[PDB]
Amino acid sequence: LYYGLNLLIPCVLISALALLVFLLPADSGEKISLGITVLLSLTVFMLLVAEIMPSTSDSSPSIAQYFASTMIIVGLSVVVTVIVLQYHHHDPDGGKMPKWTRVILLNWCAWFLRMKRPGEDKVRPACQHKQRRCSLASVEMSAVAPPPASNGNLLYIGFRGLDGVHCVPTPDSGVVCGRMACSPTHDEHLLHGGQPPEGDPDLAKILEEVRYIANRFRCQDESEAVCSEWKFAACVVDRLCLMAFSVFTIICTIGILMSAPNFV
Amino acid sequence: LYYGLNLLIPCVLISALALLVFLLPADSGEKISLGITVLLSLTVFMLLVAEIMPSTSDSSPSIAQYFASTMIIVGLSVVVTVIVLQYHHHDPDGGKMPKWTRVILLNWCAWFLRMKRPGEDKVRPACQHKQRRCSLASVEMSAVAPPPASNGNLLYIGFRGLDGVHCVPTPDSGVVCGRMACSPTHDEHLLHGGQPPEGDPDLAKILEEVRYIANRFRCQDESEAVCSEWKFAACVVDRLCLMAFSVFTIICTIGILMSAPNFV
Amino acid sequence: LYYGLNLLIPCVLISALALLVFLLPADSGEKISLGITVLLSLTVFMLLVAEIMPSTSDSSPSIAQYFASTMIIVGLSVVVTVIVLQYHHHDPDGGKMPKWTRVILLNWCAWFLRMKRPGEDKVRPACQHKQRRCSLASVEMSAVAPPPASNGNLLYIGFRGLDGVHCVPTPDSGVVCGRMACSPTHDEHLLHGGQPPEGDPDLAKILEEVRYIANRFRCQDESEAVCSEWKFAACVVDRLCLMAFSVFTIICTIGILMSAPNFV
Amino acid sequence: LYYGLNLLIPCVLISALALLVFLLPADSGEKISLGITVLLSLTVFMLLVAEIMPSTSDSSPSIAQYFASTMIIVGLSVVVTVIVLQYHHHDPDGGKMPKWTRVILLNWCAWFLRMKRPGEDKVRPACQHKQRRCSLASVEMSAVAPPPASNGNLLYIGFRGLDGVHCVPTPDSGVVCGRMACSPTHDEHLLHGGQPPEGDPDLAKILEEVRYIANRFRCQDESEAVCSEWKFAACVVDRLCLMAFSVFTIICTIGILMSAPNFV
Amino acid sequence: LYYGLNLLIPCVLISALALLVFLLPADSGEKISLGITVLLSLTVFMLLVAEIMPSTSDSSPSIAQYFASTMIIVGLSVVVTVIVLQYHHHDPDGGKMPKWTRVILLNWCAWFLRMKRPGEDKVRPACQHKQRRCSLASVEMSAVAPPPASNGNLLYIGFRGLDGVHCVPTPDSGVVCGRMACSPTHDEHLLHGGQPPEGDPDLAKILEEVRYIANRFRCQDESEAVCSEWKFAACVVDRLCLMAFSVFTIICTIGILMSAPNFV
Ligand SMILES: CC[C@H](C)[C@H]1O[C@]2(CC[C@@H]1C)C[C@@H]1C[C@@H](C/C=C(\C)[C@@H](O[C@H]3C[C@H](OC)[C@@H](O[C@H]4C[C@H](OC)[C@@H](O)[C@H](C)O4)[C@H](C)O3)[C@@H](C)/C=C/C=C3\CO[C@@H]4[C@H](O)C(C)=C[C@@H](C(=O)O1)[C@]34O)O2
Ligand SMILES: CC[C@H](C)[C@H]1O[C@]2(CC[C@@H]1C)C[C@@H]1C[C@@H](C/C=C(\C)[C@@H](O[C@H]3C[C@H](OC)[C@@H](O[C@H]4C[C@H](OC)[C@@H](O)[C@H](C)O4)[C@H](C)O3)[C@@H](C)/C=C/C=C3\CO[C@@H]4[C@H](O)C(C)=C[C@@H](C(=O)O1)[C@]34O)O2
Ligand SMILES: CC[C@H](C)[C@H]1O[C@]2(CC[C@@H]1C)C[C@@H]1C[C@@H](C/C=C(\C)[C@@H](O[C@H]3C[C@H](OC)[C@@H](O[C@H]4C[C@H](OC)[C@@H](O)[C@H](C)O4)[C@H](C)O3)[C@@H](C)/C=C/C=C3\CO[C@@H]4[C@H](O)C(C)=C[C@@H](C(=O)O1)[C@]34O)O2
Ligand SMILES: CC[C@H](C)[C@H]1O[C@]2(CC[C@@H]1C)C[C@@H]1C[C@@H](C/C=C(\C)[C@@H](O[C@H]3C[C@H](OC)[C@@H](O[C@H]4C[C@H](OC)[C@@H](O)[C@H](C)O4)[C@H](C)O3)[C@@H](C)/C=C/C=C3\CO[C@@H]4[C@H](O)C(C)=C[C@@H](C(=O)O1)[C@]34O)O2
Ligand SMILES: CC[C@H](C)[C@H]1O[C@]2(CC[C@@H]1C)C[C@@H]1C[C@@H](C/C=C(\C)[C@@H](O[C@H]3C[C@H](OC)[C@@H](O[C@H]4C[C@H](OC)[C@@H](O)[C@H](C)O4)[C@H](C)O3)[C@@H](C)/C=C/C=C3\CO[C@@H]4[C@H](O)C(C)=C[C@@H](C(=O)O1)[C@]34O)O2
Repeated sequence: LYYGLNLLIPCVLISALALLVFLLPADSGEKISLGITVLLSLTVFMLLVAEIMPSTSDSSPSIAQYFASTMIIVGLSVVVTVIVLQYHHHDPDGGKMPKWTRVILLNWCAWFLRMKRPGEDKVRPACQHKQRRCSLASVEMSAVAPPPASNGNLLYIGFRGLDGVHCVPTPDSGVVCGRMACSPTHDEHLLHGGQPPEGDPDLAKILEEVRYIANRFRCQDESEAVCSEWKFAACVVDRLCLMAFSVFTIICTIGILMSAPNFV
Repeated sequence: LYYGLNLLIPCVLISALALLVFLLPADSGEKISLGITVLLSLTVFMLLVAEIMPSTSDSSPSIAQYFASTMIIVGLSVVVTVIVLQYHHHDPDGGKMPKWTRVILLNWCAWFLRMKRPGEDKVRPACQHKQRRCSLASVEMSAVAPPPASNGNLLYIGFRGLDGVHCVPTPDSGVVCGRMACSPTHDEHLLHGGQPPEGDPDLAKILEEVRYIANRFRCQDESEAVCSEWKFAACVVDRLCLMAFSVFTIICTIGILMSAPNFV
Repeated sequence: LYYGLNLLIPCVLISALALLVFLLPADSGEKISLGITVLLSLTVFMLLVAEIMPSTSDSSPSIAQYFASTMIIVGLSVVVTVIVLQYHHHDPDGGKMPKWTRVILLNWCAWFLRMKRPGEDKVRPACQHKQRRCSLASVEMSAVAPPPASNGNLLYIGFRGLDGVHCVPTPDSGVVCGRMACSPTHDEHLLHGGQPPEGDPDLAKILEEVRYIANRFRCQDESEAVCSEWKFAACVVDRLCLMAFSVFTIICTIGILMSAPNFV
Repeated sequence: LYYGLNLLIPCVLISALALLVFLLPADSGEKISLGITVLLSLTVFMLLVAEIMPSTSDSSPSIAQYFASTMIIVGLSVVVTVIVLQYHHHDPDGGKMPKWTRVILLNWCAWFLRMKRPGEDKVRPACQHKQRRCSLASVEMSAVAPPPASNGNLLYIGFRGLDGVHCVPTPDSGVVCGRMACSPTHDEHLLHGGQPPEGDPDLAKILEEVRYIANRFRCQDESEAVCSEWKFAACVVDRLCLMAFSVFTIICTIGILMSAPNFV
Repeated sequence: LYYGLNLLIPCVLISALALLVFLLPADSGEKISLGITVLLSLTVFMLLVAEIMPSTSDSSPSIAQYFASTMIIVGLSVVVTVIVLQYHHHDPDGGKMPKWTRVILLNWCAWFLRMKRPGEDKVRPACQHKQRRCSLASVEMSAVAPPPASNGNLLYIGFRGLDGVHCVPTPDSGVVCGRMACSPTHDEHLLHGGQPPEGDPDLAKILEEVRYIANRFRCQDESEAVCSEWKFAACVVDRLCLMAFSVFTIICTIGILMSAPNFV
C-alpha cells in the first residue's frame, strides 16, 4: 500500500505527538509553541491528499473524516494549553473567575494521589481497625484543627493562627506572667539595670520596616502557592484530556484498519 | 456540497478560534503568538479557493467577499493583542499617552461588575429605602472620604494620607501629650534613666536606609497597581471587540446559509 | 479589475500593517515577531503574481516595481525593530557605541514635546514679556544650576551633589555648630549621659552594609533611567521612520491609481 | 548524480544540524525553537521527492525509508528538548516524579568526569599504594562524614549539620564555659557593667526577621542547586542520545553509499 | 535579464541581511529568531529556481553553486547565534568547558580597543619617551599590582585583597594602636563609660546576616561580570565571522558578474 504507508502512518504519528503536550508542566512557557508545530505539520500532508481526492459535488470521501478527528485532537491540544494561561492570571475581566468550578477542581487535584475511582480507591490497604475509622480530628466540620503533619497542616495552625493562639492567646495559661519559661514571673519591676526594658524606641520603628520587607517576601511565597494552586488545576486538565483523547485516538486507528478492507 | 464541507466549514472555525484570543488575560506573553497561527491557517485554505475561482477580468466571485470579512476579524484580533503592549508601557514617544480616553476606559472597567446598560443596571435589587439613597459619604465631590471598606477605601485614607491625619494630624486631639495612650502625658522630663530618649543617633540613619528599601518595595507594589490599571483597560478592549465581532461572525454564517441557495 | 481587487488591495494593506510596528514601545519583546508575519504574508501573494507575469528575458513588468517598494518598507520595519535591541545593550563589541550620535538623539528625543520645526515651535504661546526672556538660571553654560522643578531638576542638585552642598558643604553657614537647628550649638561636651555619643561602633558597620544594599537598589533605579534613555532613542527611530515611510506609502498608492490607466 | 547533489546532500546536513541541539545547555529557552526549524526544513525538501517518486499502488520506493530514518532523528531531537522542561518543574501532576530513575541519573551525571566505562575508567592513573585504597573516610555507609574538600563536602558537614555539631554540640568539649576562646570561663556574673548582657530584647526580634530574609535567600541558592541537579540530568539525556544518534546517522550515510550502486 | 533582476538580486540581499545578525549584542534573546527568517526566505525563492533548472542526470547547473554559498553564510549565522547560548551557561555537561580557548578569547576581546594587527597597532601615537617604556608596575609577572586606575584596577587591589592589606594588614604600620587616626593610641582602657565597648553582642549576629545578604548581592554583581566576560567572548565570534563572511559575500557577487557573460 503506497498510500497506506505515506499518508495513513503520519496520521497516527501527528496525533501521538500531541499526547506529549498533555504530559508537560503548566509552567512551561514554550509548551504552546510545541503544539503549534503539530497542527502545522498536519496541513502540509493534508494538501497532498486533497489532489488525490476526486473533486466531486456532493460525495465526500471517507478519508476526510479521519483528518477531521485528528485535527480536533490536535486543535483542542493547542486550545487546552491556551486555557492554562487563564488559570495563571485569572484576571477579573477574563479567565476562570467563577469559583463554582474551582472547588470541584481542587477536589480532583487532590485525587491524583488517591483517586476516588475503583482503580485506586479500592486498590489500597483496607481494614476494620482504627486506621480506617473516624474521630473528631478527622472531621473538621466543627472548626476542628486537622491532625498536625509535615504536609502543611502544622503551618495552618501555627502560622495561620487567624487571631488565635499565635496572635491572641485567649486561654489563661499563666505562663507569660506566671512561669519562668523565658518570661518574668509576675515581675513588674524587672528593669534594665534601672533603665526601661527597651533601650531605644527607634528599634521598634525599624522592626516595622524590617517586618514589612519580610512580610512582603512572605506574600511572595504565598503568591507562588496561589500560582501553584492554579498550576495543579492546569495540569489536571491536560491529564484529563489525555485519557479522553487516548480512546478517540485508538478508535481512529481501529477504524482505519477496519474500513480499509471495505473501501481501500 | 463537496466544497461546503471542506472550504466553508473552516471559514467559520477559523473565525471562532479568534474568539478565544479575546477571552485571555492581557498579561499573557504568548497571546500574540496564538493569533498569528489563526491567520496563517486561513492563507493555506485561501490559496486552494483561488484556483477554483475562474480568472475573470471584472467579475469578482462572491466567495472572495466571505474571506475578506473573515480575515478582518482574524486580522483585527492580532492588532488588538498588539495594542495591549502599548498599555503595559505607555511610553511618552509611543502608546496610549492621551489621558482623555483613560478616564473613559476606567469607568468602563468598573462597569464590568455593574454594567450601566439595562442588562445589569436594571436586573438587580432595587428599593426606595436608604439602601439606594445618597448622603455626604457617597458624594465625594466636596473632598469627602469614601465609606471605609475592604476593597481599598481604607488604604486610600490611612496609607495615602496626602499630608493629612497620617502625616500631619492638624486636629488638636490632645492625645500625644495629653493622654497615657502609649505616649507621655505632657511629660517633658521623661528621660531614659538619665540619658537622652534615643540611645544612639546612628539608629535614625539606619532607619532612613531601611525605610528607603521598604519604600522602594512599596513602589513596586504600586507599580503593579499601575500595570493592573492598564491591564484592566487592556482586557476590556478584548471583551469589547468580542461582542462586536460576535455579531459579525453570526452575520457571515447566516449569509453563507442564505446566499448558497441563490449562487451555490 | 479582477486582479486589482485581489492582488493590489493587499499590497497597500501589508504596508499599512507595518505602520503599527512603528507606533509600539521599544520595551515590547514581541514587536519583532509581529514584523516577521507582515513580511511572511507578502511572500504568499508574491508567488501568485509570479505565474501571471510572463517569463520574458529582458522585459520586467511594472508590477514587480511595486512589490520592491512595498518589501523595502516591510523589510526595513523588521530591521528597525532589530536595531532597538542594540540600544538596550550598547555592548562595547557591538551596538550604538559611538556617542557622537547619542547627543543628537537626546536633543531629538526632548523635541517630542516641543518640536523645533515650525509645526510646534511656531504654534505656541509667544510674548515679549519675561516669560520668553533669558537669565542666569536659564543659561547653564557657566555651571549654573537649572531652576528647581518637579521634572527632575531638584534631584540633580540635591541627590547628585557631586561633592557639593549635599556631600561637602563648603560655605561656612555656621548652622551645624552655630545654631540649635537639630544640631549642637558648639557644644563639644554633649555626651550621652556620660557615655560617648555613639552607643555602639558596631552600628556604623551595619549601616555600611545596609547602605550598600540600598545603594545597589539605587543603581537599579538609575539603570532603568539609562535603559529609559536608550528607550527614548529607540522610539524616536520608529517614529522618525513612520513619517518617512508614510510619504512613500502614499506615493506607491498614487502610482497604482496613476499607472493602471496606461498599463492596466 | 543530479539528485544526489541537491537531495541527498541536505539529508545528512539536516541530521547534522540536530547534533548541535544536543550540545546546548538545558537552561536555554530558545533551544526548542532551533529544533523546530530543523524539522521544518526537512518537510520542504521531502515534498519535492514525492513528485519524483512514481504514484504506485503497493510498490513503496526505497527512498521513503531513508527519509523515515532522518525524520526519526530530527523528530526525536525536538522531543528530547521538550522533556527537558519536565525536569525543570517536575510537577506532581506531570513530569519526572518517580525517583527510581533519579538515583540512576544522578550516578550517570557524576560519571561524566570519571566514566565507569573502560574508555575513562581504565584510562587513568592506577597504583597499588594508598592512593587507590579504601578506609573509613571513603566508606560512608556507616554515617561517616566524607573527606572535607572544596567541592562541597565541607559545607555538608558544617552548614548542613542536621542537629549536629553546628546546631547541638553534644560532645562536652568544655570550651564555651571552660575556656577563654571568645567566651566566658564559667563566668556567670559577667554583666554589661551592671546591666543584663542583652542591651535590648527588641534586637532579638529584629534578628528573627533579618534571619528569615537571609534564610529565604539561602533557599533561593538551594533552589538553584535543585534546578542545577535537574539541569545535569537534562544535559546527560541530550549527550546520551547524541552518541546513539551518531551511530544511526553514520549507518544512514553508509546505506546511501552502499545502496546507490544497486538501485541508483 | 528577467531572471537576473528577480532571482539573483535577492540572493545578495538575503546574505546581506544575515550581516546584521553579526552586529547584534549577545544578550539579545530574539537574535536567533531573526536569523531563522533569513534562512526561511531563501527556501521560498530556491524552489522557484528548481523548476527552471532542467532535470538532468549528472549535469549540475552553476546556479546551484551560488545558492550553496549563500546558504552556508545564512546557515552558519544561525549556528553562530546558537553557540552564544553555550557561553552564557557553560554547563559542565555542555558548553565551552575547555579553558584553553577562553584565555585566547580573552586576549582577543581586549584587542578590540587596541588591535594587535597593523591596522590599529601601528596606527597610533608612538614615541621613544617614557610613555612607551616599561617598568615594574607595567610588568606584573612577579606578582606586582597593576597601576591603579578607574578601569577596574583599583578595585582588584582593595576589594580583592585576597588575604592582603584589606583583610590581613601584615605590615606593622603602627596606626591602629599607635596613632589617633580614628583609632585608640594603645588605649587598652578605652571603655564605653564603664561598660564594654560593644553595647550588645546581638548586634554582631545581626551583622553576619546583614553581611550575608549584602555578600549575596555582591556575588550577583560579580555573576554579571562572569556573564559579561562570556558576553564579550560571544560578541567577538559574531564580529570575527562578520569579516570572514564579508569577503565570501563579495566573492559571490563578483562571480555572478563574472560568470554571467559566459553562461548567462
Ligand atoms: C509504528 C508506526 C509509527 C507511526 C512510528 O513510525 C516511526 C516512528 C514514529 C512512530 C512511533 C516513523 C515512521 C517509520 C516507523 C517504522 C516503520 C517502517 C520503517 C516501515 O513500516 C513497517 C510497519 C508496517 O506495518 C505497520 C509494515 O507493513 C507491512 C505490515 C502491514 O500490516 C500491518 C501490511 O499492511 C503492509 C502491506 O506490510 C512495513 C513493511 O514495515 C515503513 C514502511 C514505514 C515508513 C513510513 C515513513 C516513510 O516516509 C513517510 C514520511 O516521511 C512521513 C510524513 C512519516 C514517515 C514515518 O512516519 O516513518 C513515513 O511515513 O516508525
Ligand atoms: C459544528 C461544526 C463546526 C465546524 C465544528 O467542526 C468540528 C469541530 C470544530 C467545530 C466546532 C470540525 C469539523 C467536523 C465537525 C463535525 C462535522 C462532521 C464530522 C460532518 O458534518 C456534519 C454536519 C453537517 O451539517 C452542518 C452535515 O451535513 C448535512 C446537513 C447539512 O445541512 C445543515 C446539509 O447541507 C448537508 C448536505 O448534509 C454532515 C453530514 O454532518 C462532516 C461532513 C464535516 C467534516 C469537515 C472536516 C473534513 O476535512 C475537513 C478538513 O480537515 C478541514 C480543514 C476542517 C475539517 C473540520 O472542520 O471538521 C473538515 O472540514 O466538527
Ligand atoms: C479600504 C480598503 C483597505 C485595503 C481595507 O481593506 C479592508 C480592511 C483593511 C483595509 C483598511 C480589507 C479588504 C476589504 C476592505 C473593504 C472593501 C470591500 C469589502 C469591497 O471593496 C469595496 C472598495 C472597492 O474600491 C476600493 C470597490 O471597487 C469599486 C470601486 C473601485 O474604484 C475605487 C473600482 O476600481 C472597482 C472596479 O469598483 C468595491 C466594489 O467595494 C470588496 C469588493 C473588496 C474585497 C477584498 C479582497 C477579497 O480577497 C482579497 C485578498 O485575497 C485578501 C487576502 C483580502 C481582501 C481584502 O483586502 O479585504 C481582498 O483584497 O476592507
Ligand atoms: C542595490 C540593490 C540591492 C539588492 C538593494 O535592493 C533594494 C534594497 C535592498 C538592497 C540594498 C531592494 C530591491 C530594489 C533595489 C533598488 C533597485 C531598483 C528599484 C531597480 O533596479 C535598479 C538597479 C539595476 O541594476 C542593479 C538596474 O538594472 C539595470 C543595470 C544592470 O547593470 C548593473 C543591467 O544588468 C540591467 C539590465 O539594467 C535597474 C534598471 O534599476 C529595479 C528594476 C529592481 C527590482 C527588484 C526586484 C523586483 O522583485 C524582485 C524580487 O522578487 C524581490 C523579493 C524584491 C525585489 C528587490 O530586491 O528590490 C526584486 O529583486 O533596492
Ligand atoms: C561535506 C558536504 C556537506 C554536505 C557540507 O555541505 C556544505 C556545507 C555543509 C556541509 C558540511 C553545503 C553544500 C556544499 C558543500 C561543499 C560541496 C560542493 C560545493 C560540491 O560537492 C563536492 C563534494 C561531492 O562529493 C561528495 C563531489 O562529487 C564528486 C565526488 C562524488 O563521490 C564522492 C561523486 O559521486 C560525484 C559524481 O563527484 C562534488 C564534485 O564536490 C557541490 C557539487 C555540491 C553542492 C550542493 C549544494 C548546491 O545547491 C544545493 C542546494 O542549495 C541545497 C538544498 C543544499 C546545498 C548544499 O548542501 O551545499 C546544495 O546541495 O558544503
